[PDB]
Amino acid sequence: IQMTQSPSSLSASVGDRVTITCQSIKSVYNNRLGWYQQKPGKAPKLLIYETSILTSGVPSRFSGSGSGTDFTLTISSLQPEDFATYYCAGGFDRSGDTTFGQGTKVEIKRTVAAPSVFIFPPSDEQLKSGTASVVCLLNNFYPREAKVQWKVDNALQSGNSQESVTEQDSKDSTYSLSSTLTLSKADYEKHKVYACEVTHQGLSSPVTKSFNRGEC
Amino acid sequence: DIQMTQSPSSLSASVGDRVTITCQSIKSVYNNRLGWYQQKPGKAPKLLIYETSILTSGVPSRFSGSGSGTDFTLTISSLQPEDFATYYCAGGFDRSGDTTFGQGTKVEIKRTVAAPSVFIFPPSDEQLKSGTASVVCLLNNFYPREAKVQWKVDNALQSGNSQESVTEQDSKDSTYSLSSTLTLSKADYEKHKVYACEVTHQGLSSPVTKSFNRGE
Amino acid sequence: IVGGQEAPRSKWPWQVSLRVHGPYWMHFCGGSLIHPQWVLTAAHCVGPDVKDLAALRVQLREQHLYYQDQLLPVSRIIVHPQFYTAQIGADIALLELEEPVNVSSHVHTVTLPPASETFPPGMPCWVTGWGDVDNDERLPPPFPLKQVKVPIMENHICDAKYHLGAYTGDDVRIVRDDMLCAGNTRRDSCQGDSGGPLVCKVNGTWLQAGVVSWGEGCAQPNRPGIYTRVTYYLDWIHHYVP
Amino acid sequence: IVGGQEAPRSKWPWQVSLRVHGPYWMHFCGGSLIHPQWVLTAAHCVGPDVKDLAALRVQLREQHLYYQDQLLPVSRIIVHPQFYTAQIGADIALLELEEPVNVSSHVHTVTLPPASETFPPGMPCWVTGWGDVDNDERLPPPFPLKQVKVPIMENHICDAKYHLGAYTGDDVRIVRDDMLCAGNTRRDSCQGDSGGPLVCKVNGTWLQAGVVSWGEGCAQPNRPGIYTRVTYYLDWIHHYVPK
Amino acid sequence: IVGGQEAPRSKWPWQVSLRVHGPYWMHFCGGSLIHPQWVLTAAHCVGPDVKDLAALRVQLREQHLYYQDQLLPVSRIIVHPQFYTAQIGADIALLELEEPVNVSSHVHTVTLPPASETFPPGMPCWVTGWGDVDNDERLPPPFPLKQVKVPIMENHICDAKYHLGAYTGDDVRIVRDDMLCAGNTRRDSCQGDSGGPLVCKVNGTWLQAGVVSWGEGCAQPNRPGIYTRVTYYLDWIHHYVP
Amino acid sequence: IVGGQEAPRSKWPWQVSLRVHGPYWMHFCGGSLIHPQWVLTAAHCVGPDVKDLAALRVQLREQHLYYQDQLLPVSRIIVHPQFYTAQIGADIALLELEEPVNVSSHVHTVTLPPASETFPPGMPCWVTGWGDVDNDERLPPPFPLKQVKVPIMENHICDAKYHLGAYTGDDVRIVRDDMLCAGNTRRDSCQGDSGGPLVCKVNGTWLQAGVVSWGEGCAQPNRPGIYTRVTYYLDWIHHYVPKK
Amino acid sequence: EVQLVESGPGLVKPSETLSLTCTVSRFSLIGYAITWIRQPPGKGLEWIGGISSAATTFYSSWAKSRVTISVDTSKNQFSLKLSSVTAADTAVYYCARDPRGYGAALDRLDLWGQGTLVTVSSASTKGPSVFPLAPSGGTAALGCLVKDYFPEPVTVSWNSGALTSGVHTFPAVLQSSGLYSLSSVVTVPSSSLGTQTYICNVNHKPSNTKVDKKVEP
Amino acid sequence: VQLVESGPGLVKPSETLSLTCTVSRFSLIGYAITWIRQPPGKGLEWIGGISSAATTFYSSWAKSRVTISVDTSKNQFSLKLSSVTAADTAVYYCARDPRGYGAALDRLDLWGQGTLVTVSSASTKGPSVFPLAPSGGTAALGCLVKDYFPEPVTVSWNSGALTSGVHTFPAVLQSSGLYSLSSVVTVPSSSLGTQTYICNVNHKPSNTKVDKKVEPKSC
Ligand SMILES: *C[C@@](*)(O)[C@H](CCCNC(N)=[NH2+])NC(=O)CNC(=O)[C@@H](N)CCC(=O)O
Ligand SMILES: *C[C@@](*)(O)[C@H](CCCNC(N)=[NH2+])NC(=O)CNC(=O)[C@@H](N)CCC(=O)O
Ligand SMILES: *C[C@@](*)(O)[C@H](CCCNC(N)=[NH2+])NC(=O)CNC(=O)[C@@H](N)CCC(=O)O
Ligand SMILES: *C[C@@](*)(O)[C@H](CCCNC(N)=[NH2+])NC(=O)CNC(=O)[C@@H](N)CCC(=O)O
Ligand SMILES: [Ca+2]
Ligand SMILES: [Ca+2]
Ligand SMILES: [Ca+2]
Repeated sequence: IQMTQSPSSLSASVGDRVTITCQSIKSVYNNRLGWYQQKPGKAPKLLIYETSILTSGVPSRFSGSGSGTDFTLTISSLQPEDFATYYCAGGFDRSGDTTFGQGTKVEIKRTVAAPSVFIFPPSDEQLKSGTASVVCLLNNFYPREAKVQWKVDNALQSGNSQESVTEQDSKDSTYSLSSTLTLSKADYEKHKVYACEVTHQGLSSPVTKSFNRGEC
Repeated sequence: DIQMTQSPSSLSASVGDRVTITCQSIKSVYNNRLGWYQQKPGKAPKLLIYETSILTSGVPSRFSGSGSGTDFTLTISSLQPEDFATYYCAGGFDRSGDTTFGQGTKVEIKRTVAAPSVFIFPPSDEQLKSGTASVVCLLNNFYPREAKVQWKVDNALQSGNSQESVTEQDSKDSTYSLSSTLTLSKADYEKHKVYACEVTHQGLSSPVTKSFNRGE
Repeated sequence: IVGGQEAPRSKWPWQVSLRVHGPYWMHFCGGSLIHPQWVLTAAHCVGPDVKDLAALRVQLREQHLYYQDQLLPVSRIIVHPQFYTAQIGADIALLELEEPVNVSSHVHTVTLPPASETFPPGMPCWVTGWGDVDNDERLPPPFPLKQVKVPIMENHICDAKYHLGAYTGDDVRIVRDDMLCAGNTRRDSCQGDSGGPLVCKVNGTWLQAGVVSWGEGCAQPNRPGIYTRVTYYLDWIHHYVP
Repeated sequence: IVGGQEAPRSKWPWQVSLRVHGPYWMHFCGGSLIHPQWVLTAAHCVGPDVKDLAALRVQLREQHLYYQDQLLPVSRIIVHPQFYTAQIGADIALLELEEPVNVSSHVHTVTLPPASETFPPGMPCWVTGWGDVDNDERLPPPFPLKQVKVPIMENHICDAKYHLGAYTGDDVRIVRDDMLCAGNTRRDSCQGDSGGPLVCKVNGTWLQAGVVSWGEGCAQPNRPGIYTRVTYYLDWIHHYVPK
Repeated sequence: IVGGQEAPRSKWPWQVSLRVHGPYWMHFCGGSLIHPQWVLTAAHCVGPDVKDLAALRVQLREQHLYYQDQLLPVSRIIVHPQFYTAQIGADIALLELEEPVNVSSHVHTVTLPPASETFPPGMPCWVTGWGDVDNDERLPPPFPLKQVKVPIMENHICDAKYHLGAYTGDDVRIVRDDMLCAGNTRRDSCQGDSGGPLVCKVNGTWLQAGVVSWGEGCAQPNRPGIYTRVTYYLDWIHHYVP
Repeated sequence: IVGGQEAPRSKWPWQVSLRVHGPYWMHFCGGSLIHPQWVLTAAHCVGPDVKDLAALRVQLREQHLYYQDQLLPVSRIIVHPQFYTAQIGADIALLELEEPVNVSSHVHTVTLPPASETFPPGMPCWVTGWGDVDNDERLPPPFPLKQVKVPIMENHICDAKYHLGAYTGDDVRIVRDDMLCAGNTRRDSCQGDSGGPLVCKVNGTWLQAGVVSWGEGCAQPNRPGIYTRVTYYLDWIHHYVPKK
Repeated sequence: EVQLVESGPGLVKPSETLSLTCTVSRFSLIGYAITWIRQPPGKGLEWIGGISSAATTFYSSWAKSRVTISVDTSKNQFSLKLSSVTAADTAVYYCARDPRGYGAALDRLDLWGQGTLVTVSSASTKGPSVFPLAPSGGTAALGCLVKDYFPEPVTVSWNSGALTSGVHTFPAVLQSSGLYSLSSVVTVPSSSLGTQTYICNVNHKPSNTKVDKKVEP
Repeated sequence: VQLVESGPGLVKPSETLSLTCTVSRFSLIGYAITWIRQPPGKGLEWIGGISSAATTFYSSWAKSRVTISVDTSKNQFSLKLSSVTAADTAVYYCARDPRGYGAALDRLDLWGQGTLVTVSSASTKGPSVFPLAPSGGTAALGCLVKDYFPEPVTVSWNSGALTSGVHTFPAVLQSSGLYSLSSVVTVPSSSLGTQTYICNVNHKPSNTKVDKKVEPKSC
């Protein structure tokens, strides 16, 4: 690949002008440079083609500019729906020298929102099937960047928990994340307090959520 | 005259709920001459249904019209946040002037309780040059509309000095914003120091008080 | 109108023009004022498919189309229930106007005949309209209302003519009893004339004998123009029209 | 043909194209080889008016129109005596070819059904032709023969659909007993398909159930295509065509 | 006329409508009465090929086409010798009428400008005609004469616009010095408006600035209407017209 | 092609058909393969307005249109900068194909002439195409490639003919020096033939003399077919197309 | 793309006659009917009258005496004239089209105008005085107080249309003075203050006033 | 206009994944189809394409192990990728170049919906749904959608009726080689014990539909 997108990711407020640049060392063949918008769990969409031509139906806030080795996608007034991964793609010849750019993730900017930390003990049906799966829910927060730790009888656990993060909501622009510590029911049945410690930008002093074992 | 009755005069429903607005007349409608209008605040009414049941092109299938003679019904199978508006039926009984509108039905979205964001604004130095002064208390994005704002000038309760105005329910998050403006003479504004607005809402466990010290 | 001349300003005060929305309210059929609140036309003009009334207007007797227009709204379309196609029959319809017309010297109603009236050959009959001047030949601007004296032919004679140079069995009736024949190769009605009147002078009065329905081509050999026999549908007409 | 795809070279060997003189022998209707000396078509293609045979030729099963033409002369046109218009009924005709066709693998006859055959819904039926691809939309060059699987609808059901958004009284029959219904808004026959066959598989054999006749528009809501019920006219066909 | 409204009965008394024989004397171009015996039109209307004068008539200022027609015969067609095509230039012609017109309040001549007149942007200019209302869209019945106020654009500005979205070299002139530009995407002349006048008010008098000539489409982006610059051909006009 | 017959399968291997998207890739102009990566056509086919290449394909020599198509994509359109309209002149264009054609017995290039070549009357020339058979008369299906032997006329003679029954001054030139005349009332090219070749046999070799450009009507009295004189634009053609 | 436009004076003195015009841009309306509807503030829709396809006027129960509706085909306009106006006539005036060209219909008003506010008052037009609602770590609120103007309406934008999210222009309140006051607020991050410029664009069409005020902490 | 990718969702390693790009009620004669893939969480990668003139062009990698073809009679395009590894697990897309190029990427106007191809020795499995039981104002509750194969799983609440506050997290591959997820929802504490919560989990690859009824406990 010879298509350098800059930045790799950006965050902007609604109504802001957004500029994503696509640059190459070799010059583009015949204005052969297009821009794609990929919304999560969807096929990319062609927005701009042949450098500057806009696909019919695509809003006028999207424009393409440039020539040779330097190109730019512009979003004059960023809308909440515009969050996606934008990829440029170009051609240098007619026989195989075409690539995609690494992509740029565009994210909508909002105010800092502290998370709401929730600990969930393993359901009795899962314990009856021989597994202990602890869930530490984190809910509606900005930014995504948060730290979760799992303490079992005050002993800090390592590589036995698995986090998972949702995308950016077009309603409140926040995220949510699921830390899930898994162990056997036998390993469960030998410890009292199961604690989850959460550290965020909105958290002045961390929030610890904990429970004492069993179906008490 | 006016002889068409809509029932109810106003309703509140959650998103996805089936909504039924009935239009009744004593005289029978002329030639299926019964239409339904949707009026979003500060906009011209929109024709949704015409000739009892015919749907205007582009209007969502969630809107349907039914009935005959003297009894008619507008149905919203799955109420959406944007569906917030005043709905009016309108009919014809003859071809020479016997046509009226129904009294209208205000449809309001129900959603989870939301607490306001309280803000206070001291009178501008620009305004203090003239004889009048205005203190503004803002209550941002809450549910339901009901809320009470109290003015405490050096802890003393204020009466007949303030005026409040509510925004129409948001098309997207279904919340409200309220502004309470206290108006005082420059002479009385100088007589006091502690200016505060005490807000009592359903979404607040204890009343939120926002204040400022004069000459800061 | 195939053959014939431009009508005088005075003549045919009952003549109407049916209009369809578009770049302009274009003429597409004719009809007759039979009551200050009713128009008599052909069902094929407005059917068998249900039509949006927003797309239709009526224009009262004027010499030329579009120059002095005052388009009248229609409140109801009543197509004969037995109507599907012109050749099958029952090609008759009524239009109820939203407002009653103020009758005068230039604009007034046509008399319908008694049921006993047969309209035999020899009868002085005239057909009027703003339709095609010949096959696939439109009436050119300034669009004058045209008139033509047409000869009445008996149904069996006409039916026999319709079989000449046709594979249809002689025992198979083409010209039906609710139909009437008039015209020749020089004088006839054409496309755009439909709904329009076929009027005959009966003891000093003009009676609408027929409604322009169909025919094979326009003024074709052995193919006289076919009209809906008004006598056949009098009871239906008068169920709605006072 | 509205909807459907291009037919394989093998399929529909009975399919014929009716031609009319002009700057070229242009296609105007379809038909089916029902006997080595007879082609079955719709009467409206060749009537009710008497036609000069100098102006007509038959073209046997080929993949595309005009590319590999061998035009066959017609010696006689036999239009059903009861025919005047498609909506009235008896829209059936026979063409006697001046020379018999020597039947092969690519060119052979279609089987006519017994009188007892009803052709109820569920039946796998196909209609074929070189006519319009949509309303007022001609089949583009290279003019491939098209095929579409059409659903059979009962006459009373079809007749009820025909009355929806029509002033015609419910007691007034539109779909007559000599007619058959097939199609929907996605699959249908169109202008230029007329005279062409509607064939259904009945116990491992293709039988011609109908002849493309009429319909309001092409693949229109509540307007299925109307075909001539071949069973209705078997006695008439076999008065001319050897059993 | 693309954009603009129907002209009042009073306005544009010099406006003529050129006719061609057929099912009727149909409108095909406009022109202006510049003398009681002369009409000024576009050469492309009547050339470069020699035309039979039997096939041509002139119709003086009337509100609607074909209603109150009184067709005038033409005795001579004088096409500028330098004319071959509109884009090449010299798209100007004169028609000598067989009889002189009796000038009045509703029918009189247009003033031609002095050679010194430049017609710069800002000038209040109007173009009039019975031509197409939009691209491939005819003027519907009752055929009213239409008028539109068009903005004057400088030749180099206009020529630069004509090169936008075109392969033609920038050094290759499209808008020639015998041509004039007026119009935008909302206001313009169209097919059937050719020959007609582009008049501008200069010190309280209407002067014919241009003749409707050509353009790419009708009221298209970066394609203003091109008119023949009347000043350029004054000497030629006055060799024939008194 | 007005007059003339259907071309044999062998003849005119350089003949191309330009197509336009729609209900089918319809024929609208012709052209000639002058290089395995280049096609020579008339500018009016593809200009003066800028065209979307998505809407264009090239079809190599085949006997009939649409029956055995293999549509080739175009990568570049090069219209002569001096081109605005056919009557003005410079009605010449080049299409660069996205892929080079593998030349054969049925599909190969036409030879361009030397600059010194004048193409005087008498020469045995032929024009080929799938365009109109007469005025406002389309080539009927199965769309065979048509050929017609056309007589070459000198520019001044042709110019004089073009003035007969025209108001245009005799001193005003109609047939320009970058143009060539060929045809009569029985033999001629027509609408849809544009961009197609006018080839003449010069010392046992077929040279493309001209490119179908314009004319008043089709095979009209005193109106011969006007073609772009290929010699006039050789230097421009060879600025893009490899000499060999 | 089809538009109906109401035009006319926003302020009418009592006893006088309000004159409104309904115009139709880039579209003719020969076979159509135009009806006039009004809507008192906070109240519902009321029919005034209408003109048919055949230029026939139909007027409601009330009004018959004091209302006149007409057509100027040459201007592509419809008129409404309401004589001897009182504060009871203060409403939003709408013109709508019946595509059947009826004149006395109401059940199929497909196209509507934008609506025009007509205020019946002896009071004179007054331009507003715009004052800043100055901002106070995380979130910050800021606005504009549009005090003492007359009549309604006043339109408030921020950064000339550029700032739309978080903007709340409140409905106007009639004060003791008989003048309107209004506030337009906006929520922004506290981090963006001093780095970003916030200007409210107040527009009072009745007095031809446009004020642009920069809000500062 | 629609392009549709068809083919096996699960391919065992060393085997060959065969995909087809179909075209519904649209010509496609003068056009080109290119194949693109997108590894989970990664970006777009070009495989290769076929031109308007049936000419194949393949990327730097792939060349050796990839075959693209056309069946005009079927209106289909094929993709055949031999000797597959877990590195080939991606979402496969077919897109159209309206210029009919074959080796372009800059003007892929029409795209298919995408087809997930998972390269694994593992077999298909239904999920096991477990309740995340709630607990004075606002309460949180959810569902644990453990051990299944392959992707995807669709989670709704009260059969579509509850949409607000719902957060279904992205799936995670476990040591077992079996994916798992969760789905959380915030409700008022007042509504518990009066409102019955049901999470309706749907695994189309195994045809499984589980409705777990979330209720409160005691510790
Ligand atoms: C609907 C009405 O305008 C026409 C005119 C009737 C023709 N009159 C005479 N005298 N020939 N009615 C129809 O077109 C009804 N259908 C038919 O006439 C068809 N048989 C032929 C239609 C045609 O040739 O366009
Ligand atoms: C004669 C033949 O080409 C056509 C094909 C039958 C139409 N098929 C379906 N499924 N609709 N037959 C006709 O066109 C017979 N006449 C009619 O269909 C008329 N009712 C209207 C024709 C039209 O809408 O163009
Ligand atoms: C001769 C006259 O009717 C027309 C009208 C001039 C068009 N005016 C504007 N503003 N476009 N003149 C022509 O038709 C001369 N030929 C052309 O204009 C061609 N370039 C365009 C032909 C076309 O698109 O029909
Ligand atoms: C563009 C191309 O397909 C045609 C064909 C050339 C016509 N050949 C002969 N010998 N007449 N080129 C044009 O149509 C260029 N324009 C003209 O020739 C015009 N003067 C008239 C077009 C017409 O008569 O329709
Ligand atoms: Ca006809
Ligand atoms: Ca049709
Ligand atoms: Ca021509």
